[PDB]
Amino acid sequence: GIVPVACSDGYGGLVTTDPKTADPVYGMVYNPPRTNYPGRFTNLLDVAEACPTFLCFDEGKPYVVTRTDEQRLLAKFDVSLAAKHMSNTYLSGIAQYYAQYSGTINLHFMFTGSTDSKARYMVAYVPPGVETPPDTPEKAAHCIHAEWDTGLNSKFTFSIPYVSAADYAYTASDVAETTNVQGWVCIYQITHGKAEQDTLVVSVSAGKDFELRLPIDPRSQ
Amino acid sequence: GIVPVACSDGYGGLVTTDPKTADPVYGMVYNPPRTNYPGRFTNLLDVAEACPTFLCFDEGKPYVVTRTDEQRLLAKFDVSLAAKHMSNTYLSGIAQYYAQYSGTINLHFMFTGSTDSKARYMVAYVPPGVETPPDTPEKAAHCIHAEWDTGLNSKFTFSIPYVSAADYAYTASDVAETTNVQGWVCIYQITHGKAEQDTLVVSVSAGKDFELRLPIDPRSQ
Amino acid sequence: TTTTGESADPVTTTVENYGGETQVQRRQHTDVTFIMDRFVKIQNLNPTHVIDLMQTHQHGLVGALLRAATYYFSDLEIVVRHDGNLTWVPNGAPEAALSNTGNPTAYLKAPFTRLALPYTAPHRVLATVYNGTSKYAQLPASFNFGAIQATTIHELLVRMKRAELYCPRPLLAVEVSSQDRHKQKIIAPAK
Amino acid sequence: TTTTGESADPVTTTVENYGGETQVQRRQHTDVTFIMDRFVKIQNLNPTHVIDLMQTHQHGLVGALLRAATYYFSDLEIVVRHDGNLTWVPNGAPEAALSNTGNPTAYLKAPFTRLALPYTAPHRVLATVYNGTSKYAQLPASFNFGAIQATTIHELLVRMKRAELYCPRPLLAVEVSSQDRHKQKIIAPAK
Amino acid sequence: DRLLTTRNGHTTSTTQSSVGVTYGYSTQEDHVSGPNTSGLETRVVQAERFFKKHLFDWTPDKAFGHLEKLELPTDHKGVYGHLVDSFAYMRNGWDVEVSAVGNQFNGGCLLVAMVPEWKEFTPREKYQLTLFPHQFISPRTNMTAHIVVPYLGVNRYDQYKKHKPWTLVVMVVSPLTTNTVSAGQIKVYANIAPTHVHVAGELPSKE
Repeated sequence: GIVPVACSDGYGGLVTTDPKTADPVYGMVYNPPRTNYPGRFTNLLDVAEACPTFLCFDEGKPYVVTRTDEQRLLAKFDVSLAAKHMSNTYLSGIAQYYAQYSGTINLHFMFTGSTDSKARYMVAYVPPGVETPPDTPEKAAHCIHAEWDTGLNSKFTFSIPYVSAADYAYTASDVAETTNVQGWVCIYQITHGKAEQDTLVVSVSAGKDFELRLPIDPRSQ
Repeated sequence: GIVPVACSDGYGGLVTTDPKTADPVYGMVYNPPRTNYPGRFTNLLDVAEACPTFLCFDEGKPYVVTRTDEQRLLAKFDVSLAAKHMSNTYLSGIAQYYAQYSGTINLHFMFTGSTDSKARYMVAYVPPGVETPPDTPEKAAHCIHAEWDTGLNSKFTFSIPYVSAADYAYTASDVAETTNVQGWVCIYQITHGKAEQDTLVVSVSAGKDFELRLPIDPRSQ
Repeated sequence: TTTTGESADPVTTTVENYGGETQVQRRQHTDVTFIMDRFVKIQNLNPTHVIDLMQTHQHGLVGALLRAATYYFSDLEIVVRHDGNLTWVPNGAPEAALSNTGNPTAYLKAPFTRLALPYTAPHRVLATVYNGTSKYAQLPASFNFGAIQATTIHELLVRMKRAELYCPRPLLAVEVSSQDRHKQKIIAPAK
Repeated sequence: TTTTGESADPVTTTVENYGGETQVQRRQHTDVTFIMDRFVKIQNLNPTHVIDLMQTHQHGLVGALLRAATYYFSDLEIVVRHDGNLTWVPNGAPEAALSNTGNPTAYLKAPFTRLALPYTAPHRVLATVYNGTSKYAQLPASFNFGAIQATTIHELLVRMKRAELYCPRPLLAVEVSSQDRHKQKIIAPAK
Repeated sequence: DRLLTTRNGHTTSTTQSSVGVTYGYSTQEDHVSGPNTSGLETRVVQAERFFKKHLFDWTPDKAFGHLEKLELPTDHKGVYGHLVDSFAYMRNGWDVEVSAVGNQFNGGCLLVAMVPEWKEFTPREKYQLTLFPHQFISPRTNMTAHIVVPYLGVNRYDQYKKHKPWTLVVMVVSPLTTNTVSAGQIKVYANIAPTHVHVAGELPSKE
């Protein structure tokens, strides 16, 4: 006699993401060597961590600038990988293919002004719960924030913290909801000296614990 | 050559309750931690044992009361999880999903009267075999019974014993038959003193050896 | 036993009190993981459907038991009878994604498709009742197991795997008019 | 952290700086081999077809990720829905060979054919962009995984096995008009 | 012995008709620091103290099933309430004391329960409210109920503006009875203390 088997209903169909392998038909193929080929990356986030890309502000400029020396809200944007200001970044490029994330997102600020121009800036993380963002450094001071001088070192990095009710947040956005909008980031200029035409270039990268979760194919094809 | 197999007729179909698992298609998913989340229950009967729920008497009251100080049958009900008086209890809620049971069912009596009101009650288990239940404490005394005073302690618990010919009883009822009606429980007031408007709240829970047997889906859907 | 009822401390009296003897109990059937581990129907279907265990019938074996808990967690298995190919996307995905093969897509194979899916919500556990809003009654939109889409979805069956229930809630039997018992036709041999 | 931005040395500041605490990260999903390991469609088909991963959609999960690298290497799996028998020939073979059974030929068996193919190019790695010519814009003709031929090819799916990517390149999300966010319908329970 | 003194911060409550304390669903608190707050949460002990609310007047007319509820947190005019306005996220448990003073010559019985995720109960579901953490207040025995519950929900931290996990519920089980010597009605009051108060996500000032 032979082995009895029950060909089971509901099993067997092809699933584009299944964990099995096909049957081979052309054996004994040896490839040209590619040992130590340069620039290899094995995880998208290793790249997203080390290579910050630029934010997009008014008229598509990767920077902000103000002609007045008074306090001003230079820019505000939503803490969403779906944000308009993030739309040209590599981080957002990667994130559109995952349903959820959690973790630190790092902002980088680089001053490009002349030796004779000085400024003092502030960056704040405004969590959800307030109707609109603070329009002044005074009101925003009560939030998690950092202030800095322009000097010998042109770059300043700040971590936007992951603070939410759920353990993960959606990468996409839909309408003002708790799972898809995690507050705002506000960048202010406290004041400046002779920096009317000088700019602050802003870029973003992934933090030490930034994480993307569930693979998706949502682009219109 | 390859392995010969006999795809067997009568096997393979899907059975809603089969003991196998489907084939996976989306791997590597790590969940948010939920260690030590509170109020977990792993067996329905752990809950049914610790949380008694109320019986339902005339006009849907979870209690009985009498205005006369004489002996009276305050209430009688069928020892059936299908009984009218049990219809709002959690025990009956659970039992409707199992074909059979066996074991102890516990009744709880709580006196709510004022300090100046006293009473003496009796509870009896009348097994099947008599045409109708005893209408007086005297006649019911010959059964398995308990009597008690109202005092410092407001609650009294009594176990309705499982006594039947078969080892299991049906949870549902059909018509007077040996497998679906296991007698009555009769609650009497022997007498009372100034307890005309005072009540005896009754609730029920599962006993140490209460057991429910065969899973069913009998509700109209 | 006599106890102070008001405290609400559990009291489990025994047959021994009046000379009886307690009898050994086997409770495998009432075990939560076991009892929830079976296929149950979902009634309101559409070619695009979001998997929501609250779609289970309120008086069904699983439907009612699930409702009798406040919080729960579990993995899942589904059986779908569909025309065309079936695509599933995880919790949080744009509805637009159901149109693409890159997401788990199962090519039609009679008589239907049976799949094993992981819990994908962003919460540590889910709820059957939620007193409040998720937007800046119904349950929050994030309480789901993803969505499926095919040309036509004729049948859906769901099965809860590794189920965990917390915080039990009321569970009801049918109400009884008679005042003695609820009677119904129990199966019995013909003739 | 404050640093000299011009050098371009990587700077990864942390929540700790202002009293926070870094949280454990699992990145299996973003892993290159894993994320590329899934079936994706090829749209422009003909009864005689040369396998060219650049035929993948530019905004598809695999298509876009592949484009976001300069050089790559991988083995392959294909799923073909065809009429008649399917013949495959390796990189470098004369088109005329697709007519002969001596080459790997799969006899029709519903609903389709799934095969495992080896990388067969004469180069150590392939490219998604090539600045120059291969003849004595498009990519050199040698950047392919062989060719397939049947009477009619209705569907083709490709799957990258053992993928290795090098030299990353720009990867874009959809552009946003609103100036606040890109909003779209995220899946949510009916009713 | 039936004498109990409860302390929360710089506030105390002593009762000589105590039936003990009932712990619901747990005797402790899950990690108050998880990945969702990235270590930025902090504890505010100045909010962990008693505040008061009148629940209702228990009168003879109110029949079985009569139900009164108080969703928590409620409007708090103190430190705890300011927290709700100053921080995007919070979490805390509850130490609840409910009193119903009449005299020993009154009869009747109230059910005091703490319910997670409130939703209106049907008349039949009321026969099962004992599935929730509870105690009873019956004049012949006690004037006080005392329940202690931990924080819970699908989220490790909450936005109380938008969600109220716990709801205090008082239900008449057997109507108040009165005689020549008893009280006529009984006013029921709650004495509540938030426990293990943690906040995260400081908000900007409104001006």
